[PDB]
Amino acid sequence: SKGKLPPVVSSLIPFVGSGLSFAGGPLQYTTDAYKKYGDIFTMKVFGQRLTFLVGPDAHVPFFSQGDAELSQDEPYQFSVPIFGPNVVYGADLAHRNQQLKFIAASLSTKALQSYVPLIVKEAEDFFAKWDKSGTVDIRDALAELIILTASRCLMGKEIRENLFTEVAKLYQTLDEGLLPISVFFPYLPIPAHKRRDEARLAMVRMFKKIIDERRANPEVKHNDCLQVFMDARYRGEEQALNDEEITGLMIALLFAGQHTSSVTGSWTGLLLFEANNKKKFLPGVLEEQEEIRKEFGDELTMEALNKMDKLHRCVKEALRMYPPLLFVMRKVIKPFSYKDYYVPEGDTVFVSPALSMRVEEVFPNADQYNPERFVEEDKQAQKYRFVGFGAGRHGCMGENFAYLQIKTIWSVLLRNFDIELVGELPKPDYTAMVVGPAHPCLLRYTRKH
Amino acid sequence: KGKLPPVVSSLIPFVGSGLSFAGGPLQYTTDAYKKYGDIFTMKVFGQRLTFLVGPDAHVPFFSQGDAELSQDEPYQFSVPIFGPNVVYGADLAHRNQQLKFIAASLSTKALQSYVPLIVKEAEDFFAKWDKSGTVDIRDALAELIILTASRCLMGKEIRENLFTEVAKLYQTLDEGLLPISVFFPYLPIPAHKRRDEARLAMVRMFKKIIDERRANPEVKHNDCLQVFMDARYRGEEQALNDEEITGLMIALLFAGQHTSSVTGSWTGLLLFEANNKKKFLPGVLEEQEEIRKEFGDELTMEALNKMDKLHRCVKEALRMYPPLLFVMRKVIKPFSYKDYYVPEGDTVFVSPALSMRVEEVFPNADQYNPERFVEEDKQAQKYRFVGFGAGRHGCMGENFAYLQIKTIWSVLLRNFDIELVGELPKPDYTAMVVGPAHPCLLRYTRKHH
Ligand code: HEM
Ligand code: HEM
Ligand SMILES: [Cl-]
Ligand SMILES: [K+]
Ligand SMILES: [K+]
Repeated sequence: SKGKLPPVVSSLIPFVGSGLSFAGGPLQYTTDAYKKYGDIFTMKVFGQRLTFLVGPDAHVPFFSQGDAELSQDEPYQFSVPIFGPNVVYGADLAHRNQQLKFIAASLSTKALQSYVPLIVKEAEDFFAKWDKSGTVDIRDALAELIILTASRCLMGKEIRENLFTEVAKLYQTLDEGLLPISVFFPYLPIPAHKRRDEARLAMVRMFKKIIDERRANPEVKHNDCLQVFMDARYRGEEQALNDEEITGLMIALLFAGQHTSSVTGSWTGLLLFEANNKKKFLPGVLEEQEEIRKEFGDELTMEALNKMDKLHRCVKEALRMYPPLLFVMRKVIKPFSYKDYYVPEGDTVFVSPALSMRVEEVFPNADQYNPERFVEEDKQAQKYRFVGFGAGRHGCMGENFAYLQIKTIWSVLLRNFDIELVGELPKPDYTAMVVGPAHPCLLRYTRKH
Repeated sequence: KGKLPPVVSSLIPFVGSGLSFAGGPLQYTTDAYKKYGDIFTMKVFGQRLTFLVGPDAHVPFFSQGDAELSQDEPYQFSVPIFGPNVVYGADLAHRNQQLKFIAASLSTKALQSYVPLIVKEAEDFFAKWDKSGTVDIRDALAELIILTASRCLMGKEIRENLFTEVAKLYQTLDEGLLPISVFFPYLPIPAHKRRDEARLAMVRMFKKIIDERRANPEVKHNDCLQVFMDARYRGEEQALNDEEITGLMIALLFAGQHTSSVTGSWTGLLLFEANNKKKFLPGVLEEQEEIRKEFGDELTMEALNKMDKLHRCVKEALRMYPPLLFVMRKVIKPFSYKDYYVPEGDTVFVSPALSMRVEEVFPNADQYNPERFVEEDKQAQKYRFVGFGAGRHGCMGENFAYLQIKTIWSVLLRNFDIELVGELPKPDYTAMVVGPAHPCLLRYTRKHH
């Protein structure tokens, strides 16, 4: 008599946990919860339980288990239309695990040995272009260098040299496709998603061409991830990876490595040149650069980079204080116990590298910049204290690439310019999934004789 | 089979205001409209979101009142922006009175006094421009609209002495409105917090001005602040306190700034697109010639009120690109619409965007045709055009917005030849108010003979 209900279009209940990456940086809030309730606690949002694990002990059930006990599928569902069909989190475990091993081959110690001269030259040529003096937003600059370097190392000479502007524009459109809504409704047909999908298709076409040329000229042999991906084969399967899968592995490596590396490289300098940090730590860093030039010569090689321990510790301490990924997460498949507690099937568990690395019993004076704290850590064997790169079975495969990229950046900058922080240390910017220093992150450079 | 860790918080927020940050799901909603008709429901986390499309279905939305349809839940995000006991943070008794105060500040009478101030600001602003150049019209109109509002809303003292400081505080409040802020307005993240501190500082700024004006009560001030200082609640001798007065000003900045500047930007971006220019510019310029013939050169209220063809150019930008994609209400009392029933607890939506592309209302709705409004304005059926809403909570600033925007374009059209650089921009859906995506470039040349 009153009437019937209108038609219901759909009834959606998305996974809420991925939303924490777009919550505006609730570190103080979650830290207050940790100080009051201890190292394991739960928030419920829309009835979904989100269970946080803070510090090295609580880290264990998160990093020590594997794919049978903890799932990455829901947390990374956002990435499926970004990387493409049947790539990584859009692949079944059988195929995904193989793809992760192809990626591991491309980022192996051996692969890095061949990339380092390319990374070094891309850096030297980049900073050559700079005037006798000036100012720079390093977050913007390093983002430019790091996409340049990755086009060379990952995508190969043909793209880097001919099609760089084209490929950086495509990557940029993909990236602009990842919005807060995107982690709930990855297939929502909004304009930024439509533009993401077009860009992915355009990247597959660009790589089809290169792959096809290299197939038709198989004598040649090439120094890059693309080559590794063209030579990969799944167990029991005659065929190479198709064009969509190879391109998808490349987009995955850019999403994993571009903003993470550029922001950490940005914080490393922003923190080192802040006036009081600079007085205490810049002397050791410059001195080390002098001793290394003495022992290994002036050219920058893998061997010299591997001994820049003080520089290494400046990067690492930037990462400890300002980790680019505030949360990592998993859906609980098999319940577990931690101290007197049970964590049920269906919870989403979290580790915050930001929270866990401000724990005062782990890292004394957690809020002070002290790169030399790592001298003592190097003696420690307790697992999961430093977790900026994650850990265990899905720990960062790019960690050594990132350290080489960042140390190469700051070795070339330190050798060629004298540097000062304009203004106060930036604050973090919580606008995107990857957290970086707020614009402006201005530095002053003058060339040094 | 065990003990659950501490649950520190369980929350089920209102999901409806999330639509404003969903990246512009116009085609999604349009497709639903086409499949299911003029009333349909989407459920998200079990919350029913019911959409009403076109003039018949708009009737329940715009004709009902506060006992039937509530603004409270939808606008709860605004309470810590505007401050305690202001607008959507006040009870109805006081809220209705505050809207009556706002209405007094925006009446024909008050606008007569504002028009010479608006005109002076625009004329001076564009008088600073070079002989020729390019400009981002969105950035430029945003700057002029905030200057102008500082003078008309806030008074000569603030405009002439404290412009920079108030604009910064306003910018900080704007930066505190994030997607997460519409679900959790009191979440203690750094942007909320900076927001809270900026609001307090604006109250301190206004306390000084209000105290000085009260100490010199014989000085006449023409601005919204004087209207709010003279306001009284029925049965209370005491004036509005300083937080309330500041709150009303902040609400008027949030209501009026981005809406007016994006609509001002689209007005020219559309009019000067090559094809639209060929067709509609000659009549617009012809009109400006006749107005100068009849009224001379002064931009008076009366002359602006005769600019019908320009008025229609604004109205048509607004029709095609409305700055608020959705308006919404929580259903307090169930209602019938034709054969349907809408239950208590639904959130009802009207999209100005979707409704003004309804082809039986607006033929060739995708085409720019300002002169459609010669026939449309003769239509008697209610709620065909809803860019400024309608009914009880319909836009109070409409006439101010049209005065501001027509003043802008009267100054620009008389002094410059203008062209669109490149393609018409696409809408940018990254903020609650939608505008043309940057770059929004116009090339200008000063007129000569
Ligand atoms: C400072 C820079 C970087 C940081 C802070 C960082 C951080 C992380 C973190 C926290 C994870 C853990 C994800 C999880 O458990 O769910 C991870 C995984 C990964 N990272 Fe990075 N990363 C960085 C640079 C890079 C670079 C440069 C690359 C590639 C070129 C890369 C490739 C990967 C890959 C492939 C994984 C997945 C590992 C697996 O599932 O087996 N990362 N990274
Ligand atoms: C082109 C410019 C503008 C557009 C398109 C616009 C549109 C709208 C819309 C759609 C609403 C309805 C909100 C709802 O349904 O709940 C609204 C409300 C309002 N607008 Fe505007 N507006 C504009 C400019 C302004 C300006 C310049 C001011 C003030 C200076 C203003 C003040 C208001 C106020 C106070 C309300 C709330 C009215 C009430 O609750 O009674 N608007 N506007
Ligand atoms: Cl969807
Ligand atoms: K365990
Ligand atoms: K200019």
